[PDB]
Amino acid sequence: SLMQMAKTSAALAKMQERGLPYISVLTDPTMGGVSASFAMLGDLNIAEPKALIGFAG
Amino acid sequence: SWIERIKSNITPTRKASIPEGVWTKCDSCGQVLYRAELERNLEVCPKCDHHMRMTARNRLHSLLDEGSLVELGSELEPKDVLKFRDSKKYKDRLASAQKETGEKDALVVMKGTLYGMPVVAAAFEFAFMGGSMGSVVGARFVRAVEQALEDNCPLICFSASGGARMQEALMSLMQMAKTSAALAKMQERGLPYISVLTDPTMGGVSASFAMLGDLNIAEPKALIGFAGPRVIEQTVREKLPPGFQRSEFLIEKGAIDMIVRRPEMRLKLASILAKLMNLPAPNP
Amino acid sequence: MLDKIVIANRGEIALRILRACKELGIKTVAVHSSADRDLKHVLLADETVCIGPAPSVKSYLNIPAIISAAEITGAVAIHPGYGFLSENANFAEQVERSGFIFIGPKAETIRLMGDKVSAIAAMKKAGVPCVPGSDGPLGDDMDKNRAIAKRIGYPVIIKASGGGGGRGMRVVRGDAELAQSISMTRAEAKAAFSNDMVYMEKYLENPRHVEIQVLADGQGNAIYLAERDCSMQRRHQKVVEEAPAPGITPELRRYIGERCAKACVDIGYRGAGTFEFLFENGEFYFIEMNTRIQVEHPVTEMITGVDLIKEQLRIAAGQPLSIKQEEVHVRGHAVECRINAEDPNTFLPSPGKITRFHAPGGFGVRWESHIYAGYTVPPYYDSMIGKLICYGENRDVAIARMKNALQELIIDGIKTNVDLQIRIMNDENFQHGGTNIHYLEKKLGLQEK
Amino acid sequence: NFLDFEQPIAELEAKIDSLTAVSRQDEKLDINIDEEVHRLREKSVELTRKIFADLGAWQIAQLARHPQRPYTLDYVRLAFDEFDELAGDRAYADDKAIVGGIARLDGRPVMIIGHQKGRETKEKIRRNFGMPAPEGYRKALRLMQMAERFKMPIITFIDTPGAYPGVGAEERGQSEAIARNLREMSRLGVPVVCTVIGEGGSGGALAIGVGDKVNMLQYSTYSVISPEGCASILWKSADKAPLAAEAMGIIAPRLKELKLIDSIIPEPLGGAHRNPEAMAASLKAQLLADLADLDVLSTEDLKNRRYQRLMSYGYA
Amino acid sequence: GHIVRSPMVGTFYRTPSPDAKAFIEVGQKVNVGDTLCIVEAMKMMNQIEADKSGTVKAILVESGQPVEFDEPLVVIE
Ligand SMILES: CC(=O)SCCNC(=O)CCNC(=O)[C@H](O)C(C)(C)COP(=O)(O)OP(=O)(O)OC[C@H]1O[C@@H](n2cnc3c(N)ncnc32)[C@H](O)[C@@H]1OP(=O)(O)O
Ligand SMILES: Nc1ncnc2c1ncn2[C@@H]1O[C@H](COP(=O)(O)OP(=O)(O)O)[C@@H](O)[C@H]1O
Ligand SMILES: *C(=O)CCCC[C@@H]1SC[C@@H]2NC(=O)N[C@@H]21
Ligand SMILES: [Mg+2]
Ligand SMILES: [Zn+2]
Repeated sequence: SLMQMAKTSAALAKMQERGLPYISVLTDPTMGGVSASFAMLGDLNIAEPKALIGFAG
Repeated sequence: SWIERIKSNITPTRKASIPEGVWTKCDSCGQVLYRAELERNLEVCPKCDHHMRMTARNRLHSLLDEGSLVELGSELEPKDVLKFRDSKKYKDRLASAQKETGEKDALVVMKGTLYGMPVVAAAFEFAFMGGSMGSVVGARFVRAVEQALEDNCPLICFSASGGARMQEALMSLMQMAKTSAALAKMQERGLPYISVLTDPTMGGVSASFAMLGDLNIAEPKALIGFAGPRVIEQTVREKLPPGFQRSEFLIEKGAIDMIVRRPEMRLKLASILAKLMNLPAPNP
Repeated sequence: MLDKIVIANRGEIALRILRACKELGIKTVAVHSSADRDLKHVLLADETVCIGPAPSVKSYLNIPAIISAAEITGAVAIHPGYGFLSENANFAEQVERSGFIFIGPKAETIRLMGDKVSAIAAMKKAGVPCVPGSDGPLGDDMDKNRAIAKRIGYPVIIKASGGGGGRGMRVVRGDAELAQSISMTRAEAKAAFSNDMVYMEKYLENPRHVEIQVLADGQGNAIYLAERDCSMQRRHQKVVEEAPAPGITPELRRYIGERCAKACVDIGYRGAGTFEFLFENGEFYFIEMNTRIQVEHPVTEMITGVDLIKEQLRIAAGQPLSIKQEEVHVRGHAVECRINAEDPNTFLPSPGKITRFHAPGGFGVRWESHIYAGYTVPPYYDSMIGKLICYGENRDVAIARMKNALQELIIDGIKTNVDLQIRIMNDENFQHGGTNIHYLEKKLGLQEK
Repeated sequence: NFLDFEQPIAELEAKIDSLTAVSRQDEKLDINIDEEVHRLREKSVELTRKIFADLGAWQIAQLARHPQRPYTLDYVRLAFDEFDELAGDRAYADDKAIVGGIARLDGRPVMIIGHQKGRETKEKIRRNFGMPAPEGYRKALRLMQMAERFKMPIITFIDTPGAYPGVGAEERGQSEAIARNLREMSRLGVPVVCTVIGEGGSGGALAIGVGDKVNMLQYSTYSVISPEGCASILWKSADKAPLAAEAMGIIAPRLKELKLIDSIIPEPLGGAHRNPEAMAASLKAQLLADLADLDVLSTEDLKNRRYQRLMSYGYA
Repeated sequence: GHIVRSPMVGTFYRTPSPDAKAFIEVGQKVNVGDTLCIVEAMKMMNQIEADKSGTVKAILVESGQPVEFDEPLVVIE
């Protein structure tokens, strides 16, 4: 599952040089690996109020 | 009984004539030194290892190999066009600095060679009205960048400026953008550029190309920032942190890459440029 | 003639220079520290100047302070003596350019000869024999080092070329520690003499320390005095000298003196210097040159009648050599036994206050020291507190006079090395004459169960 | 300073070391040192072989975090040369938990990035026990970009307990920095080789570990979460950590057989701390061999191959 | 009280220029940070700074007379 972070990062890099946007929205909660793979890597970082966002609990 | 003898005063007056140009002083430590010795030690006080002022052409001579110094863009000279009216006329300070330092502007350009590897170099003469960046400075920097692009070789600039030349107004400020454009042009090509921060580097030059190269090499106990410490003192009306804006402090705060002393500087620059250009290391 | 000079030293040699200056009619300038404000020569001088606090670095190694003192007093020359700034080439250059006269070799020769590898190379260039060896500082290749060592022959020794003072050198027995020993010797040389250059030379096991004092005015004149012999060394530092040496027939004496004079002529030497050697079965091996007034200078004055400091003061004044080769006559023998305030056995310095002092006196006894009743020995400098000579007609007479003087000599209040001197005198091999350099260490022995 | 299960070896080494000093200790003792030293060394070697014949995932973890072990600086000194340390993140600070720089290897300049822990307690405090703050990851990004620019190979090391879970790290976009690292490193035009010297993992260490090749030491662990954390979460108890380590398979053979790495680098007998020089020699040989074949590939084909290997990740 | 002593050895002066005013005056008190005299060495006129504030009790030196290390120059109460 950890390598899936790199796989999604590669997909994002592929589509980002093409010019197609990608807007990741942070719900309640967004923690752990997903928070640092594509949740916090899109063109926009839109959070929903009173949500727990980070890397470690 | 010489065992119990008092100390009489030395002769009140004797005519002694030491040559005048063989002793200096270091306010940092206080140890009087031999001028020729200090000049042979790359302007470093050997006792407390506190660096001092150095002529820009002297710095170029120290770095570049002898028998290869080639000045570039030497025809440019201050051509004032604003006619500023300060307490003194700007022409007064321009002429005074020009006749004192014996150089046309703050920046001095010399294409040289380093350990068999061609290289361009440049340096700021701080005595030229605080080494301010004029239009000649930016144009000469662009000329060096063009020489590097047409003749593939790293470019090195040593920053020493009290700030942007006020008497040239906004024109010197645009030179920051011009040099930034030159750096961007040569950075996508792949030719490195290592800016070294001397004592001191403040004002506009600090934020134009001094703090924009591939490396940020500072020299110890140098004052580096954007606004002078007096301005910050009058702004926050408080006390600066100990060792404020010192290379030791600014490498702690991550804005400075490495701290290199002047005697090691030539070998260190040669090694770093040889590695980055992927060239064979120089033989020592 | 130098109208007024500066005693750029302290202690015994300072007093000796002061006496020589007052003999020649040259006025005196005394430069001292704040701790040594009751030195004998300081009290026996017209002008006393204090140029720093107790530590050596701030007071006597303060070249700007010495030059300031020489400027305020109006001197036209400075005498360094031995130790401190004796061999500081930069000191000579600054004094030459400051407007005064350096009593000693020109700074160029100081640079060429003080560095041991350069001195050996120059000696080989002049034909003077030298120890076979690396003839250059070696790198980080152990194969090259062991190949050179096998070429010259084990055992081998690493010595700091800018080193001196009985330190900064390590002996290597085998390749199992050669690289580590070289690296740590380089580190010690960095920590002591501000130079990392270390070289390899052939190591001998049975040497005889033979050194020849020479003089030259730098104007095509070079004369050599009699030899010396310091076979009794401790930690590579001399404790009992003697001159001339046993077994060195006048044929060999003239043979090596002519070579040393030719070397001085070729180098263009000036001042008082000595060419050290190593003696074995008729072979001499130059290892170093001391371009200064050597501490064991008296054992050459008394056997020749020529005052070395007077020679230096005349040469520095520009006068040509007043003594020719045939006008030097070797008549006698001598012994010298330094006196130090260290611990007799543990070799720990024992500073303090002296309570009772009494010179030997007598025919042929010459007591060089500044200590006196109530003189407080400072815990800040070298442990030497005096030299002692007993000039005789042969070696046995000199040894007997030294024994009598040591019986007479009394120093109380602090620890002294007189007992070791008595033991050395009583030794049969020592009285015979011709012991090896390590003889002292063999007599030292080792640990016990 | 030794672990719990190293007591038979520990006692004998308190006697072997003295014999060198006893050769000239006191009382004129110069006993027949050579044969006794050789016999004691034989006994110690046999005991060490017998002890480390039996190995456990916990023992694997303990050896991975033995408080004597070559860090990134040790491997750089004892396997590389002409190392010039570059610091600074350009943004806020230069966190000590990551050490990066540029060095030459067999005449070819390389970029070396890896975590460093520290030997003494003071150094361990200064380096935060190898826990990188986000600014360190930004510095690693900058160094990787610089190496990418001048056609330079990149070789990185992974020895860190985990990304620092501090207040400042979370305040300064920890996840954002790690994501930014993980995006750019999939676009580099130069080969990336990584090693799992010491103990590394926790996901955060992957910000400098996504490349064409991955290698592991014989006594190293590479887990998604720390075994103690895994125990305290799943088993509801910290003391069941060895059971969690056994279940996970953090040991080197388990991670090798899962086709996640390339090869296991062997260690000198007694682990790496007994003979760090032989370990450095093995690591140098392995990295040179790995770098040899990879340099053939062209940059476009290299990136395409990396992308295909990126797709190869995961069971599905 | 406290007496200032020159840390160097050289020619002594009181006016920084051949024709000027002395740095301090007897009587009128002086502070911790102030220059009191000049002890020139090698034609490099250096300044002498006290360390304690108080009234100038007396001046124990005269212009043009060389002094040395640990030489009481001016006493401050
Ligand atoms: C807004 C700008 O970019 S220019 C504003 C001025 N600079 C700054 O605010 C940044 C730093 N400020 C400073 O005062 C200095 O540069 C400091 C803090 C490094 C102090 O260095 P100092 O040793 O005090 O040097 P100093 O300021 O005296 O510079 C020497 C000379 O250069 C002159 N100078 C320096 N910078 C400038 C400038 N930008 N324009 C005009 N003259 C300048 C000074 O007027 C001075 O001339 P003077 O000695 O004949 O009176
Ligand atoms: N090559 C050598 N072989 C044997 N002994 C030596 C050698 N070199 C030096 N020594 C010993 O060390 C003493 C001092 O050597 P020297 O080079 O004069 O060092 P220093 O500069 O410390 O006086 C010599 O008198 C000798 O006893
Ligand atoms: C150097 O050539 C002599 C000048 C030294 C200082 C001068 S001479 C006396 C004047 N008064 C004073 O305090 N210093 C002035
Ligand atoms: Mg010697
Ligand atoms: Zn200084």
